[PDB]
Amino acid sequence: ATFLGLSSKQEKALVRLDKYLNLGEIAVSLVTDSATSIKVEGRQGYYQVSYKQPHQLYRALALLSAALRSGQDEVQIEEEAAYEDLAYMADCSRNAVLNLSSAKKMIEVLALMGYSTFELYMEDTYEIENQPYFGYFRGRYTVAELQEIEDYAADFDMSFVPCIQTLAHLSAFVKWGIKEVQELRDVEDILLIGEEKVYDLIEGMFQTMAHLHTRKINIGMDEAHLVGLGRYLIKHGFQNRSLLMCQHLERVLDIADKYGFNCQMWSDMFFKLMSADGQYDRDVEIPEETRVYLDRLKERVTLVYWDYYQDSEEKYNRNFQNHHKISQDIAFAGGAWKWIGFTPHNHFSRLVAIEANKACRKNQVKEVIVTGWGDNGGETSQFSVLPALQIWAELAYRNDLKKVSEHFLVSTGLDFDDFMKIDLANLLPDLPDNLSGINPNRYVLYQDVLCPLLEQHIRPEKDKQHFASSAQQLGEISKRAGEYAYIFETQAQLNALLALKISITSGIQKAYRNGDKEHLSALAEKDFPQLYQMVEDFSDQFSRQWQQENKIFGLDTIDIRFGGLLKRIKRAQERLEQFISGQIDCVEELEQEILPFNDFYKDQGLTATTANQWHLIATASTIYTT
Amino acid sequence: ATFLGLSSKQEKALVRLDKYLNLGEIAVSLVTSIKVEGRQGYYQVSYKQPHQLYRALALLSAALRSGQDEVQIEEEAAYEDLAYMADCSRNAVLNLSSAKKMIEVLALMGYSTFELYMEDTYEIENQPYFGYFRGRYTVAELQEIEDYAADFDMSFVPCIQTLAHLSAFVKWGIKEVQELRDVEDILLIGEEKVYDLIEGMFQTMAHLHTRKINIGMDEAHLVGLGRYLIKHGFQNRSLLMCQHLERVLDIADKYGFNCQMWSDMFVYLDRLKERVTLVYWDYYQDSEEKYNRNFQNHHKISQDIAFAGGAWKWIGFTPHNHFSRLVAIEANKACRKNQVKEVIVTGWGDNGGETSQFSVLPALQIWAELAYRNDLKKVSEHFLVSTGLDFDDFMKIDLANLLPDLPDNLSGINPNRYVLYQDVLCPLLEQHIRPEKDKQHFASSAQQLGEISKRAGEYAYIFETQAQLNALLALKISITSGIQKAYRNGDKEHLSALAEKDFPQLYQMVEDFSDQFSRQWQQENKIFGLDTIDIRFGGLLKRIKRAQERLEQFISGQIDCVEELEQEILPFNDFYKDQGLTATTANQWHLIATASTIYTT
Repeated sequence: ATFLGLSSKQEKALVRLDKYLNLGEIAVSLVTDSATSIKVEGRQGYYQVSYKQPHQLYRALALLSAALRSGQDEVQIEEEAAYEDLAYMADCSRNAVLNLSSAKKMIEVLALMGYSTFELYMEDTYEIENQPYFGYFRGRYTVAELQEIEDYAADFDMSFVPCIQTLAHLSAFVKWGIKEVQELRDVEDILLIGEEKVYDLIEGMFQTMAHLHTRKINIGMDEAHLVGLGRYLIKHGFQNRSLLMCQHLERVLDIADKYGFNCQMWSDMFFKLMSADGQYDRDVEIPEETRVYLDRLKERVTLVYWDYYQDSEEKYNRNFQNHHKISQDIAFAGGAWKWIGFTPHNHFSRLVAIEANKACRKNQVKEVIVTGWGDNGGETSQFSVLPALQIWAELAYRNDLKKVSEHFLVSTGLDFDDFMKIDLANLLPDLPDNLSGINPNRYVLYQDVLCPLLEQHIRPEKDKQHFASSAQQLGEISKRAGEYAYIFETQAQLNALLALKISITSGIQKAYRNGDKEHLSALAEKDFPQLYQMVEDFSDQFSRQWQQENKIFGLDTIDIRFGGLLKRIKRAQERLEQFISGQIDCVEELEQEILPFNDFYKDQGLTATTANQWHLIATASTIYTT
Repeated sequence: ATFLGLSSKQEKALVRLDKYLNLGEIAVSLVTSIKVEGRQGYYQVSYKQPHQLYRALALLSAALRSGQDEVQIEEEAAYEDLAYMADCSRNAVLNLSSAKKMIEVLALMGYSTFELYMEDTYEIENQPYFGYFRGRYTVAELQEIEDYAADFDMSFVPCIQTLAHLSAFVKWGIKEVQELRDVEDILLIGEEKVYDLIEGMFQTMAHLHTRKINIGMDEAHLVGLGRYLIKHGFQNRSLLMCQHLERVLDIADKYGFNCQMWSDMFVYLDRLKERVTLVYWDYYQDSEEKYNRNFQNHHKISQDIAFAGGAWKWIGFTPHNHFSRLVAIEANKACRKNQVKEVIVTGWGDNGGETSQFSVLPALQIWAELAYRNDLKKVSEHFLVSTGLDFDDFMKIDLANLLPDLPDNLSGINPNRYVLYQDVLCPLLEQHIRPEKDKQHFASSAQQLGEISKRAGEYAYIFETQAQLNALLALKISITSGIQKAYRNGDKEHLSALAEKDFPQLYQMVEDFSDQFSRQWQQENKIFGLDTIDIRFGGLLKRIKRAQERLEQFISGQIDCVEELEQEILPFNDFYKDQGLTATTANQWHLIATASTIYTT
């Protein structure tokens, strides 16, 4: 293609995106018109493109590419985005730290989808002068690495916004038994409000980020549940904790002002500290003294309402109404579900996005942040939720999903419906589709064999057959997934592994109860070696995926988890062999009645459940406690 | 031997103890706490308390084995009750066979009382999640253990928890469990369903004969600050403790129990103190005067104060009888000076129960000698009766903690555990390891323990575990420190040699150690809880493999650097920085093994 009206900056960006766009022998004219977010119009080899915000050039060009690729000659496209800013936030604090090559790839894809902003969530995973323990052995980013990521986003006229922590969610830092670290603590994962050494630390954080061009930052402050109740209480006695939050907020904003920064924060603590049962989804009455303090501070910070779960527009609406009693400046954070094990939930992400979009439009939201959390070890691929990201982009620009396939093809090179099958290890038959967090991908994998804590939540025949069928389907998809084949290979192997693991685990329970030693012997001699090899092979494929996407640091926890499971499979074989041979008269583990693991979904009546903490899936014994 | 003046119960006990006592062709007649007097194959023995018959016979046995014919021994014991408490809540639940063996040994040393510490490890009617998959004791099992103690006229005292230290119960995501919670590991004071649970605890224990019990109540640091705070506002937490204690004491009275409690969380108190014995617990102080100051403070509020000392077996795989001796000598002085009636020697198992249940027999003999004689002059002679082997040999079980040049008065220094579990590529404890000095010590210790194991009879298995552990630590230091050095000087040839020769050897030694440990565990404990140690060992194995793979990719030119090895290694902690020490204390597996997140969300 040839172009009129490009800058040298835009030429350079187009060279990098040519591999996605492949525009052919056409002529494209960029015009100045800023009437709508995007316009594309033409026929017979001549097309005119215009954009409102500079970054919007790259979605406009993706739309042209997609129309032409679909076989259209006449093109007439006009879009008006509902949101001034649309961001993706990757988690870099849950053990997986995105490597530079992968950040750059993500940035390119986001540019084509239409996102204005790339964000990284960093609790302790950046360097601070004279803080050697902050990020120690975690793969913390150097200033030079943050600048390289920022600058690459800036080449596409995209913003960069660090998401850090200035109160809680600092467990990886506060664990160090060094007096200069321990003096910074209140309780659990929370820093000590009012301690000058804590404000020294926080100013260090801003000194690091001041080396960037960006002056927009998310300062955190979510989920500080016991704030004011630890060393704070021992030093100062019991205080008004809503006021305490405001005091700390104002200290942090004054530091931010010194370095020229404008701030956003997670909103949940205001609601939790002022509601009678301590919950977020609550209409709260605010004490006048707190009212007055907040009213002053809401001029100087943007509150972010985060919600990844509700299935209806009105449920979001109630929360926006609650928030608007405090401030007009409310941003929204939705969820691209990739924090429930090894397998994402793009389907569920789609369901809630449709409803959250409706609410955000009804409540005049200017900014939406799509979050990509990695809870409890970062086990899901960094690229697992591309479909959910295209979904939010389509909702933001068109208010519908009618073109999601057409456009996705340009962003990834593969079919949207194929890619959605990445979810299969969570899509059990008959599950009601409005229930969140149902993650058998993870808990079927990590549960023990001798003492299977999740067994009452498994339908042995029904679920096994689903996993086996899903393995088949993913094997064929990976053949046509191109640069993404590796992530589909990972899911194909996981599904095959889960099928065999159910077959063996459930077979043992049945055979032991019936006294069928012949069956137990068949399992021990043939099926156990097969399961063990399939686990080792899965560990190898997963390490492949991890090292493609992430820094090496953090892989160590997954090695511990997989190594433990392997040693437990060997134990199960050994115990059964001793029972079959008569060396022991019973297997006490197999004589225990298995109970429901939890009752979270008892009253929705279903068999599967949510279980998302490895150390609680893997054993009923103590493991981290004294 | 021939016995006169014994009850049928006592005759059955002598029959069971002949294998320890070996009294041979003599007559013993039952006529101060203990007296033995006779000569020429006839001896008279007497006791104050029935259980003291068994120590008296041990004293006679030792006198005879030393070559005496005429024997004249008198002892006056300083303490009315002397107890040993084994931990059954840290993953290792003592099995019935081992409980019986331990009771026999305790009887011969002079202990009046056997105790088991059970947070969630017993059954309660209609509480299916309480001890679920933990190896909880049935009522029948507890009755059998108590009964075996009663055969030697020893008491049984369960040590339970009625406030905190219930982490393994409260983790269950079930409405009927979660509604019992305040915060962290603490039950909700003031909740009727919590008092329903506590009454269930007493209904179980009332199936026993004993009516003495330790109700716990230690280390509830955030009590009143969780769900309690939301429901009630901010209250006087001293007063909350009193309120909870009164409810528990009322339940105990209904079933006829007398209570003890740990004293650490401490008009109201003054009426409650009449109804409960306070236990001052201290495992650490190196001078009599430090204990005395604490007794004095305790005497401000009550004169009914028991003392709990420590037999150090909660710092990994290897105990510290040497340190236990140093502190027992001083504690004994203070307990006598302060007129204490009851001493409990505690045998905790912090963070997984990795140390043998029989690891601290020397510490237990030491406390018995101090209680009966006020000195250690006969420790070896009496220990030989109790165990069949030499006291100085058994004390070498400590070796994986006795690094050269360590000051003897500093507690918890546990390189047995943290040299084992630290990573190879990312060795978090490396700055606390002296690579030649410590390595030589571990190698020498493995050889010493190999020889001792050959003459340890029925305890050989526990010395074999320690011999393998010490040998493993020597090699692991050689490789781990060798990798740091060779990566630094760019010596790929040396990295090749380690990868091809030393790494396979290290992996085999860990597998073999896991096998030996498992034999030990199954001899002593129920099967439940071994799973956590399989998880820890398996994780180490997988990290040894990763280290070999990463080095091989560097040696073969596949990767240009190994980022792990480029990180400056910092001190792990500063606990003993003021003492100028290189070694330290590190007693949490999950913090030793990785700098990554592993239990947090």
